[PDB]
Formats: sequence, structure tokens, C-alpha cells
Amino acid sequence: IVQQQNNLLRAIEAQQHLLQLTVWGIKQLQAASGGRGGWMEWDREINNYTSLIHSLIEESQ
Amino acid sequence: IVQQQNNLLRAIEAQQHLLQLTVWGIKQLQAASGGRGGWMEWDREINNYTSLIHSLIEESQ
Amino acid sequence: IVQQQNNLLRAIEAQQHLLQLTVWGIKQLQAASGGRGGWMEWDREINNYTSLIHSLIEESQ
Repeated sequence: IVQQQNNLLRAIEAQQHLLQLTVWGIKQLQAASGGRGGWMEWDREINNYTSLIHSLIEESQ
Repeated sequence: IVQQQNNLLRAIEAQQHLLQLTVWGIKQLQAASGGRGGWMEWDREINNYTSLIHSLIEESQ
Repeated sequence: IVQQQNNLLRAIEAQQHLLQLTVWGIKQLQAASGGRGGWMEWDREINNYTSLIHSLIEESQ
């Protein structure tokens, strides 16, 4: 069970890397059209959930 | 083990919020270029997987 | 505990499908603006993390 929980945590960590890659990609597309001022709340929400996930990953370890 | 499974579920729940934020962001970029009629299947697939995840999160709880 | 670990793995598998749908969506938006040559590293990183996740999902099973 312990070994399996470590595997699941590893999957979650890798999916978080993928999530951040998609966020970065979306930001570049947004920047290509103009200033990103209108996405400041979207950015804040993303930053907040990322902080939450970081805390959970740290705690799981 | 129980406490750890709760933590993993919490991480998955937060990553789901992040996923929905990226979906919303992509939809706004799509809408900026024109009607989203061509993304109706993509929307259906996303809605379906989100339903699946919601069920699993509900079951895990 | 075993039943619960299976549920978490299922959630991770469904979220991976969602991640791939967002990646595909981003690629179409990128392609709409021109060639995707500048995203070859982004593609490589995404492909690599996806490979990692596939391995972890296979191992978890």
C-alpha cells in the first residue's frame, strides 16, 4: 500500500508539470494577441491552486 | 494510510480546478477567433471526462 | 484501502485524458497562427511527462 501511494503521488507530480506546461502555452497565446491585463484574476486563481497543490505534495512527502 | 489517501484526493481535487481553469482559458482564446461550433465534440469529450472525474471524487469521499 | 487506491488511480487516468484534450486544443490554436516550429521543445517536454505518467499508470496497475 505504501509503495502504491508513492506511485500515485509521483503521477500527480508529473501531471502537475503537464498542467504548468499547458498554462505556459496558454499564456504565450494570450500574449501574442496583446497585453494580459484582463487575465490577472485567471492568473491569481491559477497561482493559488498551484500553491495548494504544492502544499499537498509537500505534505504527502 | 487513510490520512495519506485523503491528501492525494485533495491534490486531485485541486488539480481538477486547475484543469478547468485551463479549459476556460482555451475556450476564451477560441471564442476570440470566432464561433466555437467546430469545438462541440472537444467540448463533449471534456464534459464527459469531467463527469467521470466528478463521480470518482464523489465515490472517493 | 485497496479499493480506494484503485479509485484514485482511475481519477488520475481520467485527468490525464483531460490534460491531453487541453494539449490538443492548445496545439490547434497554435497551428491556426502559423507553423509550430517554435513549440518543438514544449512538445518534447509534454511528450516526456506524458511518457512518465504512462509508466506510472502502468506500474500502478
